Amino acid sequence: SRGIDTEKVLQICPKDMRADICVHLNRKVFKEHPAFRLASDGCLRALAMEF
Amino acid sequence: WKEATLAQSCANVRALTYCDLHVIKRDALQKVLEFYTAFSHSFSRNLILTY
Amino acid sequence: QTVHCAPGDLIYHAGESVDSLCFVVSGSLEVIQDDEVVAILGKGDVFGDVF
Amino acid sequence: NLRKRIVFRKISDVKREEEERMKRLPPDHPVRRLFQRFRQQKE
Amino acid sequence: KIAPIRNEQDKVVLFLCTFSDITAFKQPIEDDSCKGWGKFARLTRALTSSRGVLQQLAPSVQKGENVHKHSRLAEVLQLGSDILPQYKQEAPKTPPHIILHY
Amino acid sequence: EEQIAEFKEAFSLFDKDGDGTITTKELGTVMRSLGQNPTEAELQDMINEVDADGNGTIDFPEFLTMMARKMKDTDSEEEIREAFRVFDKDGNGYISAAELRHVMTNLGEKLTDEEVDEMIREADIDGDGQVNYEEFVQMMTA
Repeated sequence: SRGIDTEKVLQICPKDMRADICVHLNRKVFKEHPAFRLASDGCLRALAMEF
Repeated sequence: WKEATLAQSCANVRALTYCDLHVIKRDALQKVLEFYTAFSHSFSRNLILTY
Repeated sequence: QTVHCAPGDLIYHAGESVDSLCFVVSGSLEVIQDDEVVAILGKGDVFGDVF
Repeated sequence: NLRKRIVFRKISDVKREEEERMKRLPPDHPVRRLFQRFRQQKE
Repeated sequence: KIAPIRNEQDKVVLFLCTFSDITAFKQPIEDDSCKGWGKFARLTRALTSSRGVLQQLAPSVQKGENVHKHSRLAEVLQLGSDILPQYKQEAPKTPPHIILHY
Repeated sequence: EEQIAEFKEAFSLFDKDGDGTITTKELGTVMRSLGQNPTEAELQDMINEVDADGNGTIDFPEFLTMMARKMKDTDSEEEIREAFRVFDKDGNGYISAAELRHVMTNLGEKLTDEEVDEMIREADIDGDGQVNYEEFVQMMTA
């Protein structure tokens, strides 16, 4: 991890940047698992925020 | 979202190789799922647990 | 609360829960509905819902 | 008002619909059931 | 093919059964199908793994059944190499003629 | 209807001749490789029956008809596939508001624009303006 805090890096950026960064970080599950293939933008972001 | 109650774990889970996990708490998932009823109506049908 | 938005940044993505009245004080924003322009907001205008 | 949304049609869409109509069911039971269900819901 | 794997504590814990398809290369048997050739085509369509580079030289030759079984079993017999860890905390052993720098 | 697209690889693997159809030399090679030695006249009549043209060349529809006959898909799957085919005028597997209006007008059960929009959004799950296979079957299940 070196000298970086993921929580602090996430908190520095604004809300939309936070949402897109989290969506990218959880893309591995999101694109792969078939249960998420019918997800809208709002629910996808609201889940990526908590994952 | 179906049980709506907590249960004791009935078996141990142990790591074997360097793994990456994506955990989500029950409360946030339940809140998001109940907010997105249309999403839930397909999530419940499509998500089947391995164990 | 005062929020500075740079050009290109989204505020309310489609399907996200809306929970905040916001008054526009400078610059200008636009609303996109189904990849079309349906209204344009300028100075001294508020958009949200009647909570 | 964000909660309310407007309904509208596109000029290209209506032109394409008119063009298709210019070039213009007994076993359609599933869609007959769909239409009946939609009418019941709208009632 | 069945090959159980032992354990570091001198015991057998996990079984391992492998699978292979020889439908297109055996006696044709059908139960209920529209046509015999249709059933044959359906049976042959499931043997892509066998028809690939594993036995791709079969059409170029004749009487290749005497070696197709050996070719199929050669890959399966290699599972003893993966049975060496024996479901145990095996260390990352270094390749030969290499000395670790620590 | 889209599941049959995977048969192209199997057809290419079987047709080692590479002339666009199964050749007699290729059939002889494959029977010799499989080991069975049936009658040449038997294979000739079998290939003549299988091929619609019957001129010694095996075409894609010749195997396609047999595959369709032997598929024996579910009745519900067949019905929903037929519904999708008749509902999609372009045949691309996508349903739009224009297509919905067209089929409604053709059937005569015309509805208001607001009603059509509400029907579209009832089946719409991702909220961007598309009707999917899974969306429509989920609507129909209830």
